[PDB]
Amino acid sequence: CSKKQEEGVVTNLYKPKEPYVGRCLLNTKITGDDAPGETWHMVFSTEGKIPYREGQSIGVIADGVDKNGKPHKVRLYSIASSAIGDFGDSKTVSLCVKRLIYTNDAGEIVKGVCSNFLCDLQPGDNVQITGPVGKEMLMPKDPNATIIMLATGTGIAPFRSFLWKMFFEKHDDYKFNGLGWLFLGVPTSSSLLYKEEFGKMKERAPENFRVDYAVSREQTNAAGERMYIQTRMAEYKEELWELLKKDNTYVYMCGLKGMEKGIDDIMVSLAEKDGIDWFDYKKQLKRGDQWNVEVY
Amino acid sequence: ATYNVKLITPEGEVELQVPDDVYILDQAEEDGIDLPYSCRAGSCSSCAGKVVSGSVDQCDQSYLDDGQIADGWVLTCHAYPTSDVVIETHKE
Ligand SMILES: Cc1cc2nc3c(=O)[nH]c(=O)nc-3n(C[C@H](O)[C@H](O)[C@H](O)COP(=O)(O)OP(=O)(O)OC[C@H]3O[C@@H](n4cnc5c(N)ncnc54)[C@H](O)[C@@H]3O)c2cc1C
Ligand code: FES
Repeated sequence: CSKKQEEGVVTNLYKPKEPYVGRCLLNTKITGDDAPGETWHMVFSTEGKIPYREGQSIGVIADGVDKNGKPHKVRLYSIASSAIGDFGDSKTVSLCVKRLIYTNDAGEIVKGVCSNFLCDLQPGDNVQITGPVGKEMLMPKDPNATIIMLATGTGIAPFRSFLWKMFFEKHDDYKFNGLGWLFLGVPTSSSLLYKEEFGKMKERAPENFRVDYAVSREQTNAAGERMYIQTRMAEYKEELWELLKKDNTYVYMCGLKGMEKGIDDIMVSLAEKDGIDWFDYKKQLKRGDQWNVEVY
Repeated sequence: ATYNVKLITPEGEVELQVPDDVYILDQAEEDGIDLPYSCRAGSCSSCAGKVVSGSVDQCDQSYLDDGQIADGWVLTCHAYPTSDVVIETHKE
């Protein structure tokens, strides 16, 4: 019996063999001009033909062909908007896309194929979309849940999704009355994502929502340690650990893989303080839908 | 992980070992026991049983109200065991 949403969830209405063709409605850079790398927020039309749910992804199939003449493989992007969507009419889907550009060992500049196609979209352009995809990051059934959201970079996306539904929307069948606790880790302030929206959420539910930023290149603690997501977490170390002992606490983790390890190590020494092996406790939390990871 | 569910049918009394994540009907089916069922979706009466002792997780079924749930009505197609359980089957 899932402790996560299941009623009204659909997957794979569309597959790479025959994508849905939507339209770019808007596409906006949301990071500052001095960030290490651009992140863009973009909204596509779906004529309501893709009724996704908070937590899910869609695939994009970028135009053109690879080096061997085959069409490009789907790349997945976590849905950044709530089920009803940025326009609130249930006919749009939004993404939060990091433009991948990197220099390889040979000295060449390489452009990530789907991320640059997405980030290049003009309003009016056609996008080939598939999905919805995934059950793993669905929201808890429990409306009074403690939802702890651990994000790095574009891993804010499904949580932007959760939090829109929890705090910006009225729904007859869902009134969130738990604690939403968001941690978001980026390397610079200009890398921060949706700060203003979370600001608004903190304002209207101060008792139900918390947000903590961890900006590794601009923040330290007084021990001189850089503020990665795990080092921000360390400051609420026992509070979080208490919360984890509860029936109604669900942890979700989204973003770059390798965010994972730093967090485990904080948990490891929390666990040992109790005689407990963290990994036993973890896999056991997973079995109760309480530690949900989607990193990439 | 696994519980003993005793199934009291109009033909007597059977014992099953049901995993905590397999629906009771489904185990029943696996072990050759014929229980009535129709929607198999937790929104009709067809597989109605009654819990005589023990407890079930009925995973947000649609048919039974709180009153009835409180009375010990179970939808045997949509119920997981949360303990050792004795159910009376065939109960429309
Ligand atoms: C479930 C899921 C959800 C996701 N959600 C999001 C999201 O919300 N936002 C988002 O921006 N992305 C997300 N991604 C990642 C996304 O799917 C793509 O993998 C990413 O955008 C890169 O795709 P690309 O086609 O632009 O790069 P590609 O053309 O596929 O090239 C990537 C390849 O280049 C090499 N490479 C990749 N990254 C680097 C690097 N940093 N440095 C050096 N070499 C590298 C690797 O070999 C890699 O396989 C998600 C992925 C998954 C699986
Ligand atoms: S068969 Fe209809 S609810 Fe079990």
